[PDB]
Amino acid sequence: MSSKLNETTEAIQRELEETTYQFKVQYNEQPMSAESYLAASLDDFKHQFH
Amino acid sequence: MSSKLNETTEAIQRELEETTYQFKVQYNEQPMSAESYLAASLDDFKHQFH
Amino acid sequence: LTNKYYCPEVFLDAVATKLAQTAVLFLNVEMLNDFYVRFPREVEAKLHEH
Repeated sequence: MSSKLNETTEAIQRELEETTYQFKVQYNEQPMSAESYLAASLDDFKHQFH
Repeated sequence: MSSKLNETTEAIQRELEETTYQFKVQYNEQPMSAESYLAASLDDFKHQFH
Repeated sequence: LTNKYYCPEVFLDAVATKLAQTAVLFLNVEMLNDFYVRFPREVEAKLHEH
């Protein structure tokens, strides 16, 4: 485990970078949460209803 | 106390009638809470922002 | 324009209009749009916690 530990640490830092890169190119880093989506769709609907 | 108990119980029933009746005519017996007003003016504010 | 160095004012104003126009494109997408999506959310939480 410990021997693999450092090479694993480096690969992990990389896959964290690439995960960031697609989070940048396809989503523009827009953070999302379940309660947020729910709050906004609710409000678009309550606008509609207004 | 036991003697006055009667006229005081009548008069209490009277002042509960009058308040109740005012609650029917001035507020239609409409349920209200602080939160409800706050929610409703909040949504108005949201429509304007929109 | 070939004597730019003799006329600093018209050159610097040229630079200022250009920078202003392409910075307005990035600004509109990034800051403005993010404000339109994140403002309702923060209103609702902040009014709750108050």
